[PDB]
Amino acid sequence: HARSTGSYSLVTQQPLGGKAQFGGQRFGEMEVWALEAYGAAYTLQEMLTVKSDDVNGRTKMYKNIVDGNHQMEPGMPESFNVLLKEIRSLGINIELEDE
Amino acid sequence: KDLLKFLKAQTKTEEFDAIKIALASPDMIRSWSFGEVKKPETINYRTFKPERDGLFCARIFGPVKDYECLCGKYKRLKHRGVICEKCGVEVTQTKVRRERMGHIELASPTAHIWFLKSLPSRIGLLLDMPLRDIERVLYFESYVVIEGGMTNLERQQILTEEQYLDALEEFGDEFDAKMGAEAIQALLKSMDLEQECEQLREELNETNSETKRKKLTKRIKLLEAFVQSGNKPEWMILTVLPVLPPDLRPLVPLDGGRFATSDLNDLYRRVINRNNRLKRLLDLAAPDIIVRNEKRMLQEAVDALLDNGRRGRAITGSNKRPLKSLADMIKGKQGRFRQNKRVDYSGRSVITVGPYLRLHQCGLPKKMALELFKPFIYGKLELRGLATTIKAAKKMVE
Amino acid sequence: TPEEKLLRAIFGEKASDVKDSSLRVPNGVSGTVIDVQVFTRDGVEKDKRA
Amino acid sequence: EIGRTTDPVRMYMREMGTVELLTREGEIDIAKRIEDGINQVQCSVAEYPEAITYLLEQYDRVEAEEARLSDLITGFVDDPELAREKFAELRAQYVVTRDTIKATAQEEILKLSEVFKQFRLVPKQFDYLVNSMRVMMDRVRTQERLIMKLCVEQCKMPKKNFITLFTGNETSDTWFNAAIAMNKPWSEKLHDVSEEVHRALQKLQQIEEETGLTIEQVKDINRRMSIGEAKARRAKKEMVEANLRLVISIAKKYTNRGLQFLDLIQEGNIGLMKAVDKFEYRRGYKFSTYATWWIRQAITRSIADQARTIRIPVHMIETINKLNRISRQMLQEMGREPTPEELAERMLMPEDKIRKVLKIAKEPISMETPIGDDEDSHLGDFIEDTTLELPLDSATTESLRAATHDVLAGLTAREAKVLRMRFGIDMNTDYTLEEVGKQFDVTRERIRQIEAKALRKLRHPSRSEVLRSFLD
Amino acid sequence: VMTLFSGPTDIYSHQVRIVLAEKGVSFEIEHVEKDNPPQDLIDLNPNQSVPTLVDRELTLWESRIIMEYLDERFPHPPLMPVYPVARGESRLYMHRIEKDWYTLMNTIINGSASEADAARKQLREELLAIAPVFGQKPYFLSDEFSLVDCYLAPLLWRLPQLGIEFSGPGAKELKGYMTRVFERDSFLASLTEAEREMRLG
Amino acid sequence: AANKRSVMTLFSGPTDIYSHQVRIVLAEKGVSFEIEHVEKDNPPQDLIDLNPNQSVPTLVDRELTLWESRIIMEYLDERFPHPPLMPVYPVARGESRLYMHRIEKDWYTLMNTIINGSASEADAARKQLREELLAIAPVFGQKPYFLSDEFSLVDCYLAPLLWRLPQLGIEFSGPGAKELKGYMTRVFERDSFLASLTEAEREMRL
Ligand SMILES: [Zn+2]
Repeated sequence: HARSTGSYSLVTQQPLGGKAQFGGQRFGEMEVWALEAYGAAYTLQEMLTVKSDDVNGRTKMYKNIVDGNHQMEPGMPESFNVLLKEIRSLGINIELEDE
Repeated sequence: KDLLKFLKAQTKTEEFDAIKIALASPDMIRSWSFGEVKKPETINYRTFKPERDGLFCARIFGPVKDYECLCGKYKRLKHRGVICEKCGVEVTQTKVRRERMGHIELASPTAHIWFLKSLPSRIGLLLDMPLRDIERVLYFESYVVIEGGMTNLERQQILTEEQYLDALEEFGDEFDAKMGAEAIQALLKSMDLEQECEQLREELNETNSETKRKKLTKRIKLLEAFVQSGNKPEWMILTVLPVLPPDLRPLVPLDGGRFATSDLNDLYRRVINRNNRLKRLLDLAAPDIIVRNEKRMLQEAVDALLDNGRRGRAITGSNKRPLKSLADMIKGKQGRFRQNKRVDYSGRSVITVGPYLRLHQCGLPKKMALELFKPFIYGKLELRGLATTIKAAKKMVE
Repeated sequence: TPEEKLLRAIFGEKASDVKDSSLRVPNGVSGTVIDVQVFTRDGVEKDKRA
Repeated sequence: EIGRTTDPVRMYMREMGTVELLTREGEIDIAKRIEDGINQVQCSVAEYPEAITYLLEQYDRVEAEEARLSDLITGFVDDPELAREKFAELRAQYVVTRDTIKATAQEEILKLSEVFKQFRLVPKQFDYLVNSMRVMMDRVRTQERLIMKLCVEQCKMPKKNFITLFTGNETSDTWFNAAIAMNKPWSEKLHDVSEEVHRALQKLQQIEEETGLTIEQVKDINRRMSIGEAKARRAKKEMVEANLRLVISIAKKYTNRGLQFLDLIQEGNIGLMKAVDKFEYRRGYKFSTYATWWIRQAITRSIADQARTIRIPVHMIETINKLNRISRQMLQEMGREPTPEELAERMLMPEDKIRKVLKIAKEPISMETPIGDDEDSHLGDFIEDTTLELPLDSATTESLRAATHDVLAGLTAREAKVLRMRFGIDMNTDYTLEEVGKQFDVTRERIRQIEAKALRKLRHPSRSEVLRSFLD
Repeated sequence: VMTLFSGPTDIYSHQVRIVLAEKGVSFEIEHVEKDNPPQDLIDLNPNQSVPTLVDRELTLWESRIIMEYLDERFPHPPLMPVYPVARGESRLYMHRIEKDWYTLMNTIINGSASEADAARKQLREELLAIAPVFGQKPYFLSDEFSLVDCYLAPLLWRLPQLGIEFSGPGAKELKGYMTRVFERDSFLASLTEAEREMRLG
Repeated sequence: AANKRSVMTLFSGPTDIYSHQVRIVLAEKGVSFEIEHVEKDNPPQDLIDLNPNQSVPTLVDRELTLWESRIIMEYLDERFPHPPLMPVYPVARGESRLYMHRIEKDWYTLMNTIINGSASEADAARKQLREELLAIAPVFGQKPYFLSDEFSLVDCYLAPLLWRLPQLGIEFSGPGAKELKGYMTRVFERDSFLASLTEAEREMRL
């Protein structure tokens, strides 16, 4: 298989295979410890912010790419904003500071 | 005037640090929500638009179609911020249906099953109460005293059903015995973390016992957290339970007629129904054998929502597997719910040998590389002029 | 949209009353169509191929 | 005895059956106790001369249509066919029963309603009479919580002294002189504050006129009535606790319909709590053969209300349950199976409603049902979402603004602004033709022309070679 | 969540209340002391000037913005013209009364008893200026009540406490106004216990 | 008479900013208007007869004059639509009617007080003015204008009161002027401003 852009899951906006275009590969937990071993930290940031999960941070990295401007504005993933709505729905009160 | 400098930054908390976490007071859980979900029903069954005030509302969690009211009276691009007077939908993007919250208003308090059954019972060791007695009060099986005064009763004597009844005939005032989950919200509410804070800063010194003065300093270290932190004690007894947004627990329609609900719409319907009845028995004025069985039955359904499984395991209906509550969604699959993630621009195939290559190059079949590098190829075919527009470069690569 | 709504008036592209959702062969495959079968709900007419 | 039991059904029975069953003659003993209970109430409103104040307007407007016979009467005890002979027999004593005090001051006002015992009321407006004098107590009672505080925390007096001379009466000028004359700092202090003690209790002086009787009788007009209700509250409870063992024997036939067991035997209680409400023993039939209807009435009205996720109405579950009661009776006879059309013959549906009643009852598949092989997967990992748009579908609309900002820029000045205002191009909402005529200061049917012939210019080729490229 | 830091007395706070209770907004008011709410509103209001609206994201301090926002966002019933010709009439007619009359009533209350007469009668002759015109429409230059009369209903209601009234003329075609607008539920269910003892209605 | 045509009538002021604030939006919509730089002591006749409140400016279009800094530049933005000057969402719209109220009541009094104030107030106001206008420095990095992509009316309330910067004796001072001073290179030379500027108000640019 091979996939450059396709469907996206429902609750968490990552990819999958259900639309004649299977999911991307599994960049599992074991394969992030092999990109922190090297110093590689720009490859790691795009591999879980633009290429997978951000919402309006990846419909720019597709319009930068088609113009020959390889450069990305990351934004915060959509699989962390669901982890704040799933904790506030308990008693707990998670937020973020300002600085 | 940093105010105008504030709002530029106030709506811009993308540069941050120090995720801060703490308890949530009922005056704040009432301040995330946009309305009070107050019925059990989800959609209309005939025209699948969602009902009003139900779980899947549109006056509460926003609209359904992007930039368009629900009835069908405000579609144009002229009105794009107004709220429809017929059905009070705010005409904005349907993305906002994904980050608003509701809230149910409980008709009687109920203990937070995390702070009541996590092994060191944070309700227990804040009161110095044996957990087997708190749990004998949250089922309405045994009275408990509050504000004894001048009689033969402490502040936390567990009067059984008779001993109180063999006690209230002698006094009517100076004495107050409650029962149930609305009692532990009275023990906490009047306890003070400073009188018994320093007063235990002396009681530990007198106590000479390697076991006593070892856990004695464990309690006083918990009292010493509920003060500087800024969390009152009585916020561990819920009074308004907030509801997740209606796109993180979808009701998407499958292909063919069936729907594929998440397992929370089977649990929220079970709290709003039982809570909705208990609002009624207090108006119909039933005896205290039923309503006293109601609260005991509600409180088993707010604690089957937080962490379902530390009880009778309220298995799903219409099926024979246990439902999946909120705290069974963050819990370990061996990897975190969030990131530690699938990934675009990938592939896979059967490796082979190719012993003519240099050390620093691998093969890559034409049929794959033409599919990962697609958005780059679109750059050339519109840069070298070989395609007028991008829609006419997608038909040259196909 | 507004921009494209000028693109229609310029050429007269008659808008679609019906959307196309036919069944096209999955990518990367090629083979003679050796057999076809048609099932119909009892109560709807059979077209000529049926 | 609390052997670490957890589930409530263990805890329900553990306290339910401590009570004892009731013999038949016991049940008649209780209803005969309630039946005196309300008579302590309704006969304790005849003591209220304003009892017909809400109804004197009804029969003074029933014919004139402000009160209907279905909200006040049901047929007297022991329309114009019935109303004009009983209410008409109160048009004589209506105002004539105060000729004494307009002494026998309380016989006639009693004799106005001393015969009221045979007047029949209806469940509609019985509440207001309890709702009327109820708030009169908070219009007289909690206000009285200021008199004490005015004397205890406001004048240093105790509170349990002046009440002997003033309370109950609630109107006289006792502490004007009674608690003033004690030669104390506070007794002399009463005149110092001797206005808000009597001006606060002025609106209650309306109350005694509000019912026309003094405050003493007003006290016994409602306080005696409170015992009548509470004479029955404890009365009804003894029956809801006695037959409470019955609902469990009725609510086990429905133990699997999507509802928990314990949400079932709690819906029957609200049923049974109504059966004993309207119970009537004079007809002889035992309590069980009447409480078995109102009980089972509820658990089949709740199941059609909170059993489904996508709720279907109550008038339709009768139709679904007929399609299975009848597609199951045609299954033995016919033997094979039932078609989609023989139901149309067997039942009497229009041959398509049976085809719309079949696309309803199916419940939702839970989004966590583990798909085949029980791998580390669920159903919720395979249902993609369609609200989003293809980033090529959003890279064209971003590209289209290139052309229509460039192609449309290769126009003239006055003939391109209106071309941009006649559509929503690069602006807010679009506009009407002569709606723009007030914009270019020349109102005429030229505005239908400048756009007209100009957009022909963009229609020609090589001004559309880049614009045409978007249409397939 | 839509709060309001209304004054219990001042005509400005009575202005906004007519707009809220007209449109049907589910609001909740937090009173001020006399015309001074707490010092706990300086954080969401550096001016500390009532009225002030707060609905989950917004802060607004003026009768202009607070009263027109509720019109441009809660559409019906509408309290303005439709075409741009007449808004400038209404949008400017309400600039007259908020400049001539309102600050005129300062000395009648905030000015000594000398100048109370200086404002009293010189304004009364204006009070019957548009008085004959009420034989044109029912309301103030409108056949259906609108934002322009929103500055009069809380203005007329403050007459007997202020002091100037109707006597002979000035009440013939004028008093029909207040007997027609003072009964609408909006101005009915907007009256407060403090603003009510300025008359017998 | 004055409104006898379908044309406007603007008894503008040659130095008073109400004219120069209006004329920007007045001419930014491409409309044929009439300029009459006139004085307070002696304006033209029509500016005093049909103008029963006698302010500056004063716009008159076939029905009546419209006198205000707000009622005017609102009447044009609601009747001559394109291009647009104010947003669509009523949430972020009336707040755009709030900065205009936090300028006419915040940075106007610092102009009149410097016109009729004592020797220290002229720098005291210039104290509360000059540093305060540096307290709003980082705004411009995010948005190319005053917290709004499009050129909107809230920007037009600044530039006429940023064109009189040194004309009443002001000059910047401190770190970060390159963010705001460079910003003035983005607004001070626009067609809406260039063709609209009154040459009388220009000579205090050298
Ligand atoms: Zn609607």
